[PDB]
Amino acid sequence: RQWYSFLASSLVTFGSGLVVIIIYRIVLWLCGWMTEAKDWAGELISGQTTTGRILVGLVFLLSIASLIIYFIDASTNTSVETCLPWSSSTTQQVDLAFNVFFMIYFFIRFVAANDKLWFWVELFSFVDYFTIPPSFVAIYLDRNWLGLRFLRALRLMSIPDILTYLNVLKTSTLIRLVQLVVSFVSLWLTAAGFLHLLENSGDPFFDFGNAQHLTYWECLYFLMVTMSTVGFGDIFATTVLGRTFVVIFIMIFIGLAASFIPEIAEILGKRQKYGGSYKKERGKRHVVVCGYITFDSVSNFLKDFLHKDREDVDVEIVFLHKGLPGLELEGLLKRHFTQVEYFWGSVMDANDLERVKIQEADACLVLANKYCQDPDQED
Amino acid sequence: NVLKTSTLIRLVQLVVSFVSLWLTAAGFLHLLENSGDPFFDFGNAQHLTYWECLYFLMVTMSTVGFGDIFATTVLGRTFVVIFIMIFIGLAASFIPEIAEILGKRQKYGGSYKKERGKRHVVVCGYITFDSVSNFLKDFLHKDREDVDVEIVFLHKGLPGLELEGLLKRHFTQVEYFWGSVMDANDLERVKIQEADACLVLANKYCQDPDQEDAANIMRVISIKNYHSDIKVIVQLLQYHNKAYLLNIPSWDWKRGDDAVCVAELKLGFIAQSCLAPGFSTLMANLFTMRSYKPTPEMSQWQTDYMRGTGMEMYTEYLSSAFNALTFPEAAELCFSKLKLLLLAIEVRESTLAINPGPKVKIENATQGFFIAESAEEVKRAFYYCKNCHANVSDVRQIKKCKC
Ligand SMILES: [Ca+2]
Repeated sequence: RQWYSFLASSLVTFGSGLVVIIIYRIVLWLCGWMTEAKDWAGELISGQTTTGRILVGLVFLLSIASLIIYFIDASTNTSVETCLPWSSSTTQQVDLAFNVFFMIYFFIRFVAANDKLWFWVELFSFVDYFTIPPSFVAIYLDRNWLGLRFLRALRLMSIPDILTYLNVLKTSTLIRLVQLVVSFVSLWLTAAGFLHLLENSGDPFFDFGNAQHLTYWECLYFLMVTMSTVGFGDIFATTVLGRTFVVIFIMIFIGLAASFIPEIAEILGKRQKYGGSYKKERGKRHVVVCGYITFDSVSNFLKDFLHKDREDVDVEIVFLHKGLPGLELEGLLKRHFTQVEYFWGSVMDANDLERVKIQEADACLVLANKYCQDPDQED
Repeated sequence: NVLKTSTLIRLVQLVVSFVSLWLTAAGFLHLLENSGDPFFDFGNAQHLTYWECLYFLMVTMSTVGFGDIFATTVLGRTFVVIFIMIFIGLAASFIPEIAEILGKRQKYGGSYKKERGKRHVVVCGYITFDSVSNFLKDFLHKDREDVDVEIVFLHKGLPGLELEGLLKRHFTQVEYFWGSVMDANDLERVKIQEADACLVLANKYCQDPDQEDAANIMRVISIKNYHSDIKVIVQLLQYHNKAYLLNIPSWDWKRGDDAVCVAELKLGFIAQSCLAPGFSTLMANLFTMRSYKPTPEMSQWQTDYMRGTGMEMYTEYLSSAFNALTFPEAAELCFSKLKLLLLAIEVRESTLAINPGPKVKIENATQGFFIAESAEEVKRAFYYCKNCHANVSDVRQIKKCKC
């Protein structure tokens, strides 16, 4: 019966503030509470100042704390709605303590985003519009509803902002990945919450009689087997709204087959295989070999350098080259791995010269591409 | 003729030819299952809704195939087998190609909004993470005066991830817009008439310096063509091209326009170093903002050098206490009491005098040129109230006196 009281509280919050913004714009169009506040809120929400930095990291951490309470709510009980006396459960109190802090942070933003129609419609404002009012209805009404509280899982997309404002993610590929991962974990968790709501509520067209009691975890599973286009149908949608949402969701997540899983596999595969350093034993000598390194040049070199007719000296050979070895060269290096090493790098870089311990090296050999396009450039 | 753009007609053609065919096939499958098969006197039949057929066709087009709904007439089935062979073929174009077209939009469209109190400068030409970071690091440096100028980038390309990160870190006083100073609409987007100055940066590592100069001369032409009175500061990679600019009918050196020529300056500095070895490293350090940062793990000579690199050139009005001093005793007074080195003065028409002799005396509101660790240091030469207040040796004490 009573559920619409929660959702209506969200809608009147959105609508009343929107109408206030419109009549304010219209009154101006007929016709420190100054730009200092806009700038002050700006830096805060941007981590210029240390206090801004603390506040923004703490908004991010409390967003996770509220999301975890939604997982505890979705894991426990059975129904999407129950008439719990408001004071009784500790989890419901401490979620309200996070909820008021998000409401405070909102206004702050409002100030930085300068009391504007476009701001009042930005995604994270809706996340709040739909979370803050229902938790306040739950103070007045001795009842609990899971009621779109999953939307907090969108605020987890602050991670790339937090890690770039605090500036720990240095590399372009690392920011990209983390942006891909977090924008995939959000949306996946978010859609599982929305499907869980639609199936467990049942359809309004059928007086909520047509309903299906999924857990949130079964919705996560169901969305992964449909995102991957496997589709076992052991779990499947049965409300008409649910179904719909699945039809819409498929059209979105076939579109998100551009980037995501293939592009993260690309970036995560582009790492450097032959990083790291040589370790010099006291007894062994070594020589560093660089310049033109290839399977034919290395095999012609090794075949003479380690030949059986040569004296029984125990020199290790350390290759240093600015590229990944080919399969046949990795095979050759594997066959000689007892006295041969290869490292990615260049003798043009003093860090790579330290990696190969060039000071302790007995000699350094520079090989040439005898079949180059211009002998003078190779020299 | 409402759909102007080639990409818009293409998309709308893709969308509508996907909504048709999908709706159409749902109707045909709905007919075949709900009629039943004619081979079996219509006894073999399955009562789907049209909406269940739409759903069933979407989960088979996407190749998900739950099989919660599935075809059971032999005609239905057939039609599903044919339909799969069609809609695997329509995986060429459709969903990936509409996602491409819908993704090709412009991220950094739109316009700057000018507040009355704030100044801004427009920056264009060679814009990249390294050039922008080298520019921002000096332009917003802590040792610089507490001016509140906003920086508006205008460039004909999408910023790289590291540049979007840099722009995000400075978003309180930095903006970026897609466009070119060759287009009068983009000059309006950035409100160039209200801009305090425009800076044109150069690709110093280009394939041909003369083509990079030709491109920058155009820009300067295009900016001045839009509004004459904009102060334009332009980077040139060859002196032989500077002339061209001098002819543009509105380059007015007296107004502020300037052309930093990296050739003229480079070779110049090096020349001075022939007459006084080392100078070029004196001056180059003097014209870049840098705070001193002592550390462990650094030699005595490096700490002395580093302290020196901390100093930069600044300019400030001399206080009333300097009135009628000769320049040499004013400079002595700055070094001894203020802990500032005074090189030169603006002499009132306007001219600049370097180390002028005893013949020259400080007039009221004379602007001096100083070497100091920061703008906060040089303000002592403005607040200094003579023997009325300033008689205590911790220079830090100097602050704005009562009269
Ligand atoms: Ca300094």
